[PDB]
Amino acid sequence: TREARISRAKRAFVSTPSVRKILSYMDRCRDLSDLESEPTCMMVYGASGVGKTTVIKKYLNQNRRESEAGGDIIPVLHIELPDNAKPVDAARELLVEMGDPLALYETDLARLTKRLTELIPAVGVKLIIIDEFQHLVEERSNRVLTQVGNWLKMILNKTKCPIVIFGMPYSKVVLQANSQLHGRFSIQVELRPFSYNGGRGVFKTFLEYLDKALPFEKQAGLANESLQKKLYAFSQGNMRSLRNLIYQASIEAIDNQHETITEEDFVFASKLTSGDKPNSWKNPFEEGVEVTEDMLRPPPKDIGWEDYLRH
Amino acid sequence: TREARISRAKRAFVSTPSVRKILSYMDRCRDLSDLESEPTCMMVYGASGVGKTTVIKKYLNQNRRESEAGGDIIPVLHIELPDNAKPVDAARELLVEMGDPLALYETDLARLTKRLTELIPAVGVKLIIIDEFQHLVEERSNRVLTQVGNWLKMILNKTKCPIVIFGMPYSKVVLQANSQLHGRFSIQVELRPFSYNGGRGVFKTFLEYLDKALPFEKQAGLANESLQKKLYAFSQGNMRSLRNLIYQASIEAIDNQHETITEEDFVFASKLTSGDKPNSWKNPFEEGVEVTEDMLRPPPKDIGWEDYLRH
Amino acid sequence: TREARISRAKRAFVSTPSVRKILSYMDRCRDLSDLESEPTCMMVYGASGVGKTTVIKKYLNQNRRESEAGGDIIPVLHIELPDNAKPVDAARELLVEMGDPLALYETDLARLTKRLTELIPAVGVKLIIIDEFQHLVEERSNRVLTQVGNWLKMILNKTKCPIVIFGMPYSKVVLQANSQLHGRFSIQVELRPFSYNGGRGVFKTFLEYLDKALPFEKQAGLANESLQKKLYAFSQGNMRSLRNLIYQASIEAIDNQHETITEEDFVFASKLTSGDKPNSWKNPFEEGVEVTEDMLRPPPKDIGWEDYLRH
Ligand SMILES: Nc1ncnc2c1ncn2[C@@H]1O[C@H](COP(=O)(O)OP(=O)(O)OP(=O)(O)O)[C@@H](O)[C@H]1O
Ligand SMILES: Nc1ncnc2c1ncn2[C@@H]1O[C@H](COP(=O)(O)OP(=O)(O)OP(=O)(O)O)[C@@H](O)[C@H]1O
Ligand SMILES: Nc1ncnc2c1ncn2[C@@H]1O[C@H](COP(=O)(O)OP(=O)(O)OP(=O)(O)O)[C@@H](O)[C@H]1O
Repeated sequence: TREARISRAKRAFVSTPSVRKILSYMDRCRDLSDLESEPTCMMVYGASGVGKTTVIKKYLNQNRRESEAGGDIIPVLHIELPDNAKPVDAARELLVEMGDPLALYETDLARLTKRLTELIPAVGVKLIIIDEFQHLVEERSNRVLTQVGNWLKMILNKTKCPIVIFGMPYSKVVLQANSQLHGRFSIQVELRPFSYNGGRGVFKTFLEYLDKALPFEKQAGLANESLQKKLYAFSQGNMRSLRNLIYQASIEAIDNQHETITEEDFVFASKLTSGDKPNSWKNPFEEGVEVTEDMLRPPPKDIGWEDYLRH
Repeated sequence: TREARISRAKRAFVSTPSVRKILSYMDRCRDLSDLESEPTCMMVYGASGVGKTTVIKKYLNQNRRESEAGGDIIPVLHIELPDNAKPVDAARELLVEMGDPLALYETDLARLTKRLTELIPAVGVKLIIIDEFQHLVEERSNRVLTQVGNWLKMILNKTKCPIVIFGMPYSKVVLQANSQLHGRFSIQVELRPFSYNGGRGVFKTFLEYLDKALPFEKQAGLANESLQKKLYAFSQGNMRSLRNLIYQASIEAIDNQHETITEEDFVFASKLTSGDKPNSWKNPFEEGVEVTEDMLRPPPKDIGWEDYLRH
Repeated sequence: TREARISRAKRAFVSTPSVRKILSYMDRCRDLSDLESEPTCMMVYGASGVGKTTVIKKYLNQNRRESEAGGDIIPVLHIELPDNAKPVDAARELLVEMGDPLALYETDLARLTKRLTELIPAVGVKLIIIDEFQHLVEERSNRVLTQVGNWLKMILNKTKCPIVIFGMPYSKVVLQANSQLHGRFSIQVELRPFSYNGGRGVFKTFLEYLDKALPFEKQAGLANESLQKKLYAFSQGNMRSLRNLIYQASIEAIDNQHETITEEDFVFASKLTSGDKPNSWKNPFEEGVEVTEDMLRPPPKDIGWEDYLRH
């Protein structure tokens, strides 16, 4: 099999214009603020499993590498607020990820804020990439905790730094509660999945570049009107499901060695990674079942609101 | 880009007569009280994102600079109460802000008040500026806590000093609860946003002075009946949204160098900072869409009551 | 402006026959009790911003000054109970006010009582004054806590001294609950605001004495049939509102120096102190409108019951 081929098969990153826009907006949002006046700020929406973490890692790799290699600078962070997050727990994390491992033994929203606001300029933070806000909305109850959003408002008033605050599109409610919290985070973005299935667009070139990035030296197997339609039929929007199917196909192709990912391992790959899909969803690969046009309607505008619309 | 141009592009402060009145009333309220008799006291209302913090910063810059440069005096303060504020938390913040970091570890509304009342005359405080009262009114429940109000009453009764107590216009309910605290703070002010859109008033001269403050040497582009109506069409009252559009528009003129902020960067800058706006609100810049007179009505009298009228 | 003029302008205290009655009754209440038999006791009702604290401070200044100048005697005490008062917290305040810093760190209704009872005769307390009974009644619920009143009964039974217990009139409800506490506090008083507005009464002589106390050398400007009714229209009962208007007027007179407080600064003074007044109230000074006799009806019998009658 060889570790490098499977490694490169898993790490086959190509950039959709949405990702390029987000990377440009991040680079902008970083370059704009001079760590003196009130920062510009930003919020990304996206959905459940599109590539938010991957975009953050891609940004971290190009940005933080050379600065971190020099010494203890770490210009950019990676935060992930816990389940039913409180300002203590957020600030505890903000400290934990930022160099110093101390201030987690016995601190209760007193001196941790002061030392965090004192050390942020000293260490040299130029941006904060917060990843998680799905937790601030409660699971059963329709209530949303504001304490964290207010604490973010206060630390943003105290120390000046751009904040990116990634979170599912139902997390908008978190901002809608507190007036100027909605007001402050003005610049806003959708990282929504692929809409059109027909081809000769973003999906076709994405699969073409992906097939160029795949480990097999016998050219692209995908980018054909017959095959592309079934891949969209399998994975509607979620790039996770698509990349999983491609990965499962690739490892099935290198196993009992083949030249390309031909129409024989896709049926197994599809049957394998069809656990997360609903009962209503149908597998296009399972048998001789012709893909239907009505099934390939674009993903709803309420794509990441399902968890919120449960209650 | 050059940091100085972008710094001066961000920091382009001009004073509307409302701000001048607040600065005059602040100067008055400080000059009146002689730290012996009962103080005159003051409350500023305003709304969510008009210029409350900026008015306080402008006052702090002109007042506190020369005094603070001398030594440990700090004649004026800046306080910001936490979410669901309690007298312990407000007093802890009052002490934490006042130089000395002690009385932070273990104090339970016992000796912190006595030492605060003892040290306030010693350091030489001439006025206090409390910023935030939105927290005292609960999010879900209609209840408003008066513990902080009675502590403010008690500390005002014990030690004599002017207090400015900023807070969004639904914060009035905090005063309306406690009969004395309503009667104590007699001097009252609106820092409400701009009303008229047509021109030849406060908005036109504000934009004209802002254009004179902008970094471009090729004169003013704004303050024209053709253009300035769309700026009011974009941002009804909130100066935040206007200044954000101006900043992004300016940034987009420095990037791929231009002479002035002409009608080409405004469209993308408008599309950029159209996240905080409601779904009902329409973008005038997006396409060839002529602004409608009915949309340019003045902002409602209940401008900062929405959060209260939710519940 | 000068500190002496503004100091004397603020500190312009003249005595109302009601104040003289309270002063006489308090002097009597002190003189009668010999710290051996059961004390005579007293309760003063008043209302919000009439002059209870000023009467207490006047009494403190005339009585305690000579005794305090001699040494550690402090014959008379000042207490102002915390919000949602408990016997431990009242006793803590009663101790920390009277010299001793200790009995503050760790005391839970155990030894503070005995040491208070032991050292009250030693230091030589001839009378006690509690400022507020609003805290015993809850904000939301109509329920009243008896613990503080029962502790007052208990400590009155143990250490026998006069207790004056000032508090806004619906505080009567606190005594209406506990019959024995009601029985003890027999001597009772209204410190009610000014009722008559016609002229040639307590209001005219009060204003004349105030004008004699004002800093301007060239005789009284007020106490005229033209101005008295307008001053009464502005401030119905509340002496706070009246004295605030007089103060603000006096400042607007000494600023851009005039000969006297003319009826050109009263419009600004009235406009400035127009925050705490309800929407139903109409400002007489604002425009050139003749004041209506119907609006100058005397204030109601339940003047300081509104906040209690809300629920
Ligand atoms: N341009 C791209 N080319 C190829 N694969 C991509 C690209 N962008 C994202 N992916 C893949 O899509 C998947 C995104 O998963 P990821 O965990 O980043 O999603 P997420 O929305 O952040 O979810 P999570 O809640 O797990 O953080 C990964 O398998 C990643 O490799
Ligand atoms: N006279 C002025 N000229 C130009 N810009 C101004 C002027 N006054 C205020 N601004 C700008 O308007 C904005 C005011 O934001 P500020 O933080 O004061 O709002 P706020 O009402 O205190 O809200 P919050 O504290 O909830 O964030 C800033 O961008 C500030 O630079
Ligand atoms: N005889 C008097 N002549 C002139 N001014 C007076 C007189 N008595 C009281 N005042 C003034 O009336 C005001 C009374 O304020 P004070 O703090 O005593 O109010 P209060 O009724 O005790 O209310 P609270 O304790 O709830 O604040 C002060 O401005 C005081 O100077």
